Amino acid sequence: VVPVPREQLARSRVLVVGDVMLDRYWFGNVDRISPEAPVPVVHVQRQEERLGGAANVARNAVTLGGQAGLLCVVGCDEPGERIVELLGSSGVTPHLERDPALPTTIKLRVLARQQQLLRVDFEAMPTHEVLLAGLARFDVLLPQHDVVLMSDYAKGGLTHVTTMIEKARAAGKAVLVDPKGDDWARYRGASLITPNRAELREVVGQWKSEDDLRARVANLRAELDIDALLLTRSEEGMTLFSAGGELHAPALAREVFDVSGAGDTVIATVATMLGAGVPLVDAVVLANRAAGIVVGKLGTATVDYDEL
Amino acid sequence: VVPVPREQLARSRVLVVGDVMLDRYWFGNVDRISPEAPVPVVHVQRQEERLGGAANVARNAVTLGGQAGLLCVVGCDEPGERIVELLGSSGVTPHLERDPALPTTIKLRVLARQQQLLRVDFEAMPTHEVLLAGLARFDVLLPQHDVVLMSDYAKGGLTHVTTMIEKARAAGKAVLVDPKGDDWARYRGASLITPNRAELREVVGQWKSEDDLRARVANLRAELDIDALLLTRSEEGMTLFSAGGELHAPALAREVFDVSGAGDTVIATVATMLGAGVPLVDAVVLANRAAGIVVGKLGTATVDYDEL
Ligand SMILES: COc1cccc(OC)c1-c1cnnc(NCc2nc3cc(OCC(=O)O)ccc3s2)n1
Ligand SMILES: COc1cccc(OC)c1-c1cnnc(NCc2nc3cc(OCC(=O)O)ccc3s2)n1
Ligand SMILES: O=P(O)(O)OC[C@@H](O)[C@H]1O[C@@H](O)[C@@H](O)[C@@H](O)[C@@H]1O
Ligand SMILES: O=P(O)(O)OC[C@@H](O)[C@H]1O[C@@H](O)[C@@H](O)[C@@H](O)[C@@H]1O
Ligand SMILES: [Cl-]
Ligand SMILES: [Cl-]
Ligand SMILES: [K+]
Ligand SMILES: [K+]
Repeated sequence: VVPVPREQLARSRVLVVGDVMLDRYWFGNVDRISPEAPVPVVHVQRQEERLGGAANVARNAVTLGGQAGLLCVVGCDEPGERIVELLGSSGVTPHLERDPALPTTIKLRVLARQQQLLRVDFEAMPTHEVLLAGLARFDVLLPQHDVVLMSDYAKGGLTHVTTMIEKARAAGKAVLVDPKGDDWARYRGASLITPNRAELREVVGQWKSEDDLRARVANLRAELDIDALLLTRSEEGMTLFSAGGELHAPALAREVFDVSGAGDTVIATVATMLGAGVPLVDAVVLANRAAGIVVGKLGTATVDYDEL
Repeated sequence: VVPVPREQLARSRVLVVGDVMLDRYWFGNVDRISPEAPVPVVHVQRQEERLGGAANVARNAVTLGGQAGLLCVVGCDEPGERIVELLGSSGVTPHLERDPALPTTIKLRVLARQQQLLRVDFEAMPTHEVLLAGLARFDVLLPQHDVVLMSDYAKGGLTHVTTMIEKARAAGKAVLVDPKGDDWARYRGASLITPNRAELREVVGQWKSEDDLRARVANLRAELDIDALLLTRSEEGMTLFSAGGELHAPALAREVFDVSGAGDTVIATVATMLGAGVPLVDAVVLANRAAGIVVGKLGTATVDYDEL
């Protein structure tokens, strides 16, 4: 893949819509058992914060050189404020609905001696009113972006994904979907869906060969009006199933240290590349190179254009 | 014990000096295992906050009808701000040194299905400068209180306890010490020390009888210039060892649900009573009645005057 001039990537406009998250990590020591319960006491010494979910997708898009808008819902709380701050220092243009009744989604990991003891989650469902308000922002934002990205984590932020996909594909805007759950009918009309092996199994069942997989993916795309499917297979790399044929990029990384934000980085890379008007085939290749860097990296991460 | 007119309790001035804490409780559900580690994911649904440590001691003093000042150190953070707020709504007169480099001590319990999975602690040592600043406040506050209470949790807030005890006993002010650790020489000159069975063992060793205990306590008080010792014995009640004789109050509560703030409530009750100019013997009795209520109570709690 030849270089795409930074001036060209800079004109790539990606609208990220989905479930925003704040990844928080508490590192501490465990020297004793609680006096109230047969459980450890963690004396926390340091904290670590990363943008998660759609936010990480969006920030991955800007580090490559592209532009990213973020349409999502947050609460009126400190994690929500932290996300705003982190979005600001990461060049992501925010478009945030605020639900005071909603807790900002935050994934808190607790660690000691370099292992997790627990994960603590705060999350809920945005109100009916708030979601319809975001849908209005979508109509306004849609003409201002070359490509739309749907980052789904089943947190409620994509309840109106179907209508959003229709509006965008009518506008000639390419639509990418990072899926969650098995009910995929909601994703119909998408230009590209990006599941991993586990996610695809719940929809179509276990394949018995590459042919069996190739056939199931083919059925899945016709019955769901989806143009292409990018299957991420970890150790087996990733395989694109488009109408113009297939493409397989073997896993370039040998050592894998942490797999958070892997999927985020992949779909973000393709989107930014597609927004820059580059071929889906090259977009898929670069997405896999990016995925191989992000894996050999602790916590949710990002890649620059040169690293590719 | 005959009632002490509320007008008399209202004139009881207690200076609480020590380690302030914020008890925080996260209640949630556990439906799955983390994708990163063989550990639970807690989806937290509700939070609970109580004043802890010296703060709980101080708030126990005001609910009985007495007055309480709180001399302590907090950080410049949200738990520190919460303590200020909770102190305000609980009538405790604050005297707080602020160390921005210090994390406010907060004890965070995580629960699901009504059991603890982990306790997360944030705490550190106040700076040399800050502690000496508090010592100055002590000299100013000392003439304004009838009795001083030292609530020790080995968090650094009582590094200058020895000098404080000297200053107070010179001023004719009664001094009470809720101990922590085994190095008790620092507590010398105190009017009353209030350990439980476990705390006393590390200092003097296991007794073989009441006589063996009576003898060890006697030695401990002469070698340490301490007037009286209040030993809290859980199921065995509590026994006062003063120079004017002994007093034993059997445990009045049969069901024990949570033991947090038990020790806090006991020493706080005695102090407020002593501040109101009531006999140590009656003070000890009422402290045990209060302890029997506070045990049949979830989390750190308080008692009113009538409940006694
Ligand atoms: C997530 O990636 C890995 C995961 C495990 C082992 C691996 O190689 C030994 C990889 C790996 C290493 N180097 N490159 C690649 N690229 C192909 C990809 N496979 C996946 C699989 C993904 O799903 C993660 C999940 O299961 O949630 C997400 C992104 C990619 S990207 N994968
Ligand atoms: C903490 O109190 C109990 C603890 C366990 C069983 C109990 O009775 C069956 C009691 C209990 C019940 N009713 N009254 C009393 N009063 C005597 C006291 N014993 C202790 C013991 C304490 O130490 C707690 C600790 O070990 O940290 C603190 C306060 C008191 S007050 N104690
Ligand atoms: O477990 P659920 O709630 O489905 O997802 C949240 C986490 O598992 C992580 O997901 C990863 O992909 C990342 O996006 C990361 O930011 C996030 O914390
Ligand atoms: O365990 P360490 O750090 O020594 O004490 C903190 C806790 O154990 C609890 O102590 C109890 O008495 C109470 O004062 C309560 O507020 C506090 O959280
Ligand atoms: Cl970040
Ligand atoms: Cl409180
Ligand atoms: K990573
Ligand atoms: K209690």
